Amino acid sequence: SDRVRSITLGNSTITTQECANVVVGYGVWPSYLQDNEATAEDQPTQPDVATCRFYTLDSIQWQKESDGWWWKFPEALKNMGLFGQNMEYHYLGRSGYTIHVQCNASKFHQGCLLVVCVPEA
Amino acid sequence: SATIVMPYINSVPMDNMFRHYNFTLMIIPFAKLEYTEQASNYVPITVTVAPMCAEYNGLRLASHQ
Amino acid sequence: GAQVSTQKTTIHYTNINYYKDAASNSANRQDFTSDRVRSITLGNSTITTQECANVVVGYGVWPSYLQDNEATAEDQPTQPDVATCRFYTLDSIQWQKESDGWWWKFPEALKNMGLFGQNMEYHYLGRSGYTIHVQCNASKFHQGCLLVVCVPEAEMGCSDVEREVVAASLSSEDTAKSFSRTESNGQHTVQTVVYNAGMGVGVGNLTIFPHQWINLRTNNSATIVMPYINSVPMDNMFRHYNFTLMIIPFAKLEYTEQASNYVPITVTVAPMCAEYNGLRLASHQ
Amino acid sequence: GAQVSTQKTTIHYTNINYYKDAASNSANRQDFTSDRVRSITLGNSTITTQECANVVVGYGVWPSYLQDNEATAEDQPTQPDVATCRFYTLDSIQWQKESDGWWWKFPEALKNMGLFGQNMEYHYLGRSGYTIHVQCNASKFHQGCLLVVCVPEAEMGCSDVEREVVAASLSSEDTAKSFSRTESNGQHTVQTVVYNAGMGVGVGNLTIFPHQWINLRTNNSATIVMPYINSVPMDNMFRHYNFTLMIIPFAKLEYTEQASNYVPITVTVAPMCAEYNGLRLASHQ
Amino acid sequence: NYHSRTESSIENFLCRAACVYIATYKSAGGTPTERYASWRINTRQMVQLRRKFELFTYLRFDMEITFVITSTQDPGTQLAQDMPVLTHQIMYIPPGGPVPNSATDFAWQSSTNPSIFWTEGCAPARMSVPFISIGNAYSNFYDGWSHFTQEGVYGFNSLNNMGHIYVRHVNEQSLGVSTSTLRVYFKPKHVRAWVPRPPRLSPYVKSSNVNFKPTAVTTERKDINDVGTLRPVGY
Amino acid sequence: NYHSRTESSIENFLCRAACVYIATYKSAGGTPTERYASWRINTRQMVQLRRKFELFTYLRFDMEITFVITSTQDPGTQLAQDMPVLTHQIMYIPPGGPVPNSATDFAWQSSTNPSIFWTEGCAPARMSVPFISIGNAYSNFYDGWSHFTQEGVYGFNSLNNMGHIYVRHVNEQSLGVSTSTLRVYFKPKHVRAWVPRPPRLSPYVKSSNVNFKPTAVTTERKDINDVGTLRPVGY
Amino acid sequence: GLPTMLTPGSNQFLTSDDFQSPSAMPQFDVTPEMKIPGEVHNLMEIAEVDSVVPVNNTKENINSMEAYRIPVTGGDQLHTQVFGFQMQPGLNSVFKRTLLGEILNYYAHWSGSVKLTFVFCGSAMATGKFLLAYSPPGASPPQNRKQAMLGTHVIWDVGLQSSCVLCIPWISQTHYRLVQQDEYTSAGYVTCWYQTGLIVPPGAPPSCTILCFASACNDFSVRNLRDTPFIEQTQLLQ
Amino acid sequence: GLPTMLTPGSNQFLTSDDFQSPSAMPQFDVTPEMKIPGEVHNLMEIAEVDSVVPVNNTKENINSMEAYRIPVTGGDQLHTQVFGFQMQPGLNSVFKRTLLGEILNYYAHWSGSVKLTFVFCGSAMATGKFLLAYSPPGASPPQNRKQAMLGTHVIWDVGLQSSCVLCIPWISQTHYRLVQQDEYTSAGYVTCWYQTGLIVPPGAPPSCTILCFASACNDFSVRNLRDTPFIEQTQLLQ
Ligand SMILES: CCCCCCCCCCCCC/C=C/[C@H](O)[C@H](N)CO
Ligand SMILES: CCCCCCCCCCCCC/C=C/[C@H](O)[C@H](N)CO
Repeated sequence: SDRVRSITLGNSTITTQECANVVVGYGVWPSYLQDNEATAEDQPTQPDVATCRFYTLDSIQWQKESDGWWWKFPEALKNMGLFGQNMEYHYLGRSGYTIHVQCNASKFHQGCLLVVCVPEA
Repeated sequence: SATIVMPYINSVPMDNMFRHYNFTLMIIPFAKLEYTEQASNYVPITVTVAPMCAEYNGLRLASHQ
Repeated sequence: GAQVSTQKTTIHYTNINYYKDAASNSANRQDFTSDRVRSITLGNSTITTQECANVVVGYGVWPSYLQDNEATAEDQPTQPDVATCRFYTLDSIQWQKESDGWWWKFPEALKNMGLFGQNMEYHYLGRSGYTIHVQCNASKFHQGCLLVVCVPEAEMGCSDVEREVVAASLSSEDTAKSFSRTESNGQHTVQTVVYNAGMGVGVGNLTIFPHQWINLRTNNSATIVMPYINSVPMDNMFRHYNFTLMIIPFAKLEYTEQASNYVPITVTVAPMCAEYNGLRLASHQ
Repeated sequence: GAQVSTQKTTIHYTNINYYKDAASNSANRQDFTSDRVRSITLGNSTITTQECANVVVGYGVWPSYLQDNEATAEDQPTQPDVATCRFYTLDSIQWQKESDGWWWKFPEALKNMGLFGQNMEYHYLGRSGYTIHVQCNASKFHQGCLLVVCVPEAEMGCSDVEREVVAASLSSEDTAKSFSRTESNGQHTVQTVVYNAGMGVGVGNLTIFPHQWINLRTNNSATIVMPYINSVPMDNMFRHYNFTLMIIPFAKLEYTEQASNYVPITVTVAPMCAEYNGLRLASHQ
Repeated sequence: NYHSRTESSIENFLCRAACVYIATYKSAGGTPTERYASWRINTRQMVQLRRKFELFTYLRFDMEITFVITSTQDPGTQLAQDMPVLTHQIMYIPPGGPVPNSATDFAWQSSTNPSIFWTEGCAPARMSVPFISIGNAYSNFYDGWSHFTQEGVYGFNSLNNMGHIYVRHVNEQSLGVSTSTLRVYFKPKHVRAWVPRPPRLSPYVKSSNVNFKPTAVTTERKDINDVGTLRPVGY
Repeated sequence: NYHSRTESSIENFLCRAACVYIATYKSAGGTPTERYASWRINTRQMVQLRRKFELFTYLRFDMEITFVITSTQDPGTQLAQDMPVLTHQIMYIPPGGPVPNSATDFAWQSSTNPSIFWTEGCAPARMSVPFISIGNAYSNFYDGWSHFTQEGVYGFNSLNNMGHIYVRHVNEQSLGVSTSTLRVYFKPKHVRAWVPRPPRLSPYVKSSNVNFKPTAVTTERKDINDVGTLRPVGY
Repeated sequence: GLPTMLTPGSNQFLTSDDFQSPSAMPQFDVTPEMKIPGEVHNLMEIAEVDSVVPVNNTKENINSMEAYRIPVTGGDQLHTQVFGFQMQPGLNSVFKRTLLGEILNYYAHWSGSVKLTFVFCGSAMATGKFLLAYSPPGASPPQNRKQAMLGTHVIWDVGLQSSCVLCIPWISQTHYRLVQQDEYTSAGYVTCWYQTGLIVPPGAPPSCTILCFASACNDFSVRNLRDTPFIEQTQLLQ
Repeated sequence: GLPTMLTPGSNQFLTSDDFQSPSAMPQFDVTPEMKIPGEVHNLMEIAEVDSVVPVNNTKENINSMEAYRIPVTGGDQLHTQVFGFQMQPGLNSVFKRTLLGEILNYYAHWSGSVKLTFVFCGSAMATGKFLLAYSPPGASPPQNRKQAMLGTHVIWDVGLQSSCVLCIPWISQTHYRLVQQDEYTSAGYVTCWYQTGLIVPPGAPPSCTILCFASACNDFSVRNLRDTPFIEQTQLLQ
């Protein structure tokens, strides 16, 4: 009925909002590591479809006296898809992330939330 | 909902993912959720991450575990 | 319309197509006339073959990618160029005097080695060309011969009639199945006689398939660059074997009393331009 | 004569017509490639729908007149543009929890309203397009859904086999016939089960006919601008029903304890460009 | 995206000859209704063609009618011993024409009617008929009565006025008795189809209206989230 | 060197019609499986064509199917005395279609199926079929299982999904009983052949896999240096 | 005269032919052409119109209307699977009497991308997120959300938008898959899992009903024609 | 209409014909073309690939693998004949199940030059010379080396090169010789004799094994087509 943007990455989409802002990291978009700043010896292939899907983790349950929750994402996707089947073999690794956290709302369910991706916590 | 497009932040350009955590999500409710008597009480929260432009180097026939 | 041509003996023939289908015309039936050695470095593991040795390039063609001109997939995730291209070495089979022969089944013989068994365990489709290199260390007093051949679609008959075959007996995990110089008596195993090569054909007639000889006089090793041969462009590697190696010694090895008697044979395959499609969060086993 | 063309795979076909009739040729089988709301003011009665709401324009076409290019009548008396174009409002059906569905038959459902039942009672022929607008007043705590559909030529089967139907049971005068969620046991009535929609088809497959949804979350009303669909250009309106509305709730309405329980549904049709022919001094009833 | 539709067209879905009627007529004296075989032209007799037509409300096509007339020998005594070939006559009757009461009637001359004589052992007889109706389209559904006072028949059985095909033998057969069966086939071409409509879920029970018994929507599976079988049917 | 090859081409080696099946079906009441005759479309039944196909791994061709349908008279009593010509009906069934249980069934209309009616005493019936498969080539050898967990059938019997040809009589035959035999012939044209492979030395034993008994390589001669005969067989 | 030779194929009655024939009504003019609206050209235009699919096709429910309404109860579940079905458009009970299936059942082979649009019929104040994932044939059906996340998926916010649509992609070994799909040429499972849990306020009813609409995307094709194994008859009905 | 006359040849079913026929699947598009490698054009390209010939085809040996290995014992012989066979590519036991023979057995007439390449599988240090001579039909088979020397021959030094090849020449009264060769249209005997005697040093095994590869030269042709008298059946195998 209404217009909503749909990020299609890999083969799994989402539907966020038309009016919602999307925070692009520390200003920069996630990009590859070019030959200008590489220190490796040989560079085997990186997949563009096999590890780009919107993997969904377990659903935490919000109650009244719920304190908070955290994750550690390079060691939180080790079982999902091939992202835990490429890094289990190769020595090095580099990936940017596109976290999308959602909770189904209603007009009589007041409350707030803060998400934050602290680096090197 | 909320969507953060985090970039790869590290000093070294490449490091192993099993002995290093690149960052950490923290979902902390600053204001507690207060419903009413005739309202739903099982509000869930999911996280739906997706690695963008994942690169790998140094193939070793290891199969870690 | 109103065509004129020639026939195989002026004399001509005027045939018209009276139908609106391309498969309703007649058959065509007419023609319109210290030392230098090369070192293959693929992935991060080299070999050393010979300067003088020929390398058989498959059925004429070099192994290449599957372009967008002949793709039927929906979305195409990445293919690695370093992670799965190394010269993986399999187990070393041991050549004796009365050794019959050995075979392999390569889409289900690399499932444990490297990431080639860690990409095809997840993705649905698969496509890879192979660069087999089989070697045995020679000496001047160790006469004997060898034949290698990469037969494609080597359907093998069962030992007992009106039976099927079992996957435990058709292929092995790390070992090469022997080729009994006699006849197997099994109820579910493979008919593994050596003078019929499993498929029932004459074992002298295995020379159509790309083949090379490892004659101990004038050759130390053999390298076959087999291309991906299949009707469908993409098929799963766990329920389909693309081809089959067959190492059958035509002349037995005859050493002398004061000579070595533990001559080994290794195979050192390497998948070239391995492509994958259909990532499903499966982790097969 | 002497035509050449292409076939679906140079290759061609030369077929000639040997007969003097257009229906004797072969089949062709070849292709040659406070807020703003809109207000419909029709006649002298307006509506207010929404700014954001879509309006389904029939089978693509807007309702228009019958020009002289496709008329088969003898003499053509006048058609009114103000007298029969008003948004006539029918009776208000009442939506409850276990309400099955409702239907109408519109050429014999406007016979009492205005002059539309005072022009077609005299003239022999008739032609009119319709501009149905069905509305129900919404609220944010009144979940439920609705489907409207203007099925054309909705031949309805009788309740008992080897019987016909009766005009008293097929249509009603001012009321909408219910759609029993079970099966009618009548000897002459209509087979009015709700999971077969009367015609015997699957009730999920009523979405070909111009349809709109009155989902209480994101829609307050629905407007279908149906065009005049008939084989013959002109036919009498008393022995022919042009189409049939069907309001079937797919999701039942579920309110709460302290909420309103008398949610109504009205239909507010309006004939567009109504033409008449064959004035006979009859005064039918 | 280079997988365009050719065999999904309105022609190739409807340019296939379906069997419409099965007649049976003998060739002996006595019971004169057994000598000939009449048929009012419906498409509603056989189901295999009826469901293809009842996807669209209106239609307009030219047709190709064909007949595979085969015959047997009836049991009993006084059989032929030897028998020449026996020819059949297929006569169309327009709406409002005189019909024959029996065989060897006065009205079997067919001066205006398009009769066709067919010999056994040949190709099946074939003819083309154009779009023949008073209306502009062959309406498959007529939600309306016959009379203006809302009585008479109801349904599609008011604009199906296409007359009858009356078939007979044209040999006397002095010795024996032998039946024959007529199988009419309709292959509509130049087809145009207006106002599509859903397929009939319920089975057909009549050739006069849209009577039906209230059937289920689909078949039943196990649960809401039943995925069928996870492994094959063995073990 | 002016002895080039024309009859060694891939066309003329494979553009010859070989017999593929031998059916037999009666025309009497009782035992309804004897009235019709079904056949799943293989090429692996007859050997004379099978060895020509199993020189190449993959193939791609258009075909010309022909049938020499001949019939006899069954012994016993109540024979015909006299008998008109009897016509046969050959119906193709696609993979996933409804098959007839017996003769005079409801499903013998064949609205979508490409049936063909043939009369005796004429030329044999003929049709052309294109390259019809889901794959890109008719694979003669499929070294692989059906299921991804390596169970089910093994061999070429997983991509041979070509449906069946079901043949029947279309005369009632009130008096007598008479069988008929169907002989299907395949003549592939526009043939392309990929990846050649050796001929089968062992004899064929099955039409499901490549089962075989271990046979000798060639026949035996006398010695290593046997030149056969030095003079003729006389003296 | 002309010395022709009768080839094989003479005096036959192949049904799917295209031959000329003499006319039985010669010089018969027709009624002139009229523009009835809705002149369909190809049959696949009926398979581009959405038709509700009976997702809750349980044994008791199929007879009733409540076979089209899929339950989405509100509470803390986070494991319950709202629905799952093999995406076989021809044989599967879910899609066979739907419009896409009925045209498809006529044609033997199917190639294209199906689109399922799941509307939410619920109170305006309700808000929730659901993950609908097409898992390709691979190995075993998804049984927990973590298994479903790997396969292609869309997160739908019920509150932000009703009617989220998933265009199930065409990933297949062969160009065409038979409508009567076998283990070979089969299609992957499709499943939907709770992401946050429906949050319905006190004033609205907790339960809600979600319905499924299935129509082929533009790139859909059929390859053969066959009898429909859905309708039958016994005698000449009179 | 056109007054044709049906010539003799009407209503027949000649098998090796080329006639048109109406299509049973009209307007049926195909799967697009793919480039599978190894697209053979003519059948004789299989008869240009070498296939080992069972030269030691003795009764006990044929069942065993040891029918392809021809013995070349080392010692002073100078009279022993390593092998001899009539060069009949179709009937001869030696060449009939070889690839050249199997394609040839399908075709009735054979014309061309056969090539036999004899590889030596032996210790690197071994050295010897062998005279392989094609004696044309003439009179009687060669029985001593002096008899063989007159006929066309090649002296092969085993030590200098393994794999010496003899292209047996085409010398014949007729352009084509029937595969089932009779005394007329027959072919000459081929034989191999020791020239110097194999000299194998103390460290290597005295015995060695020589194998024979047979493939037609470029100028080979076939003339007719016939049933293969090698494969048969009894009933419709099921
Ligand atoms: C060759 C002799 C027989 C000629 C028969 C006359 C032509 C056949 C009548 C054409 C049938 C028209 C198609 C269907 C007409 C009606 O609309 C349908 N029955 C609707 O019920
Ligand atoms: C005219 C009515 C009958 C029409 C029959 C349909 C066409 C016949 C099927 C074509 C057969 C294709 C050639 C062989 C297919 C498989 O690859 C082989 N059987 C391999 O076993």
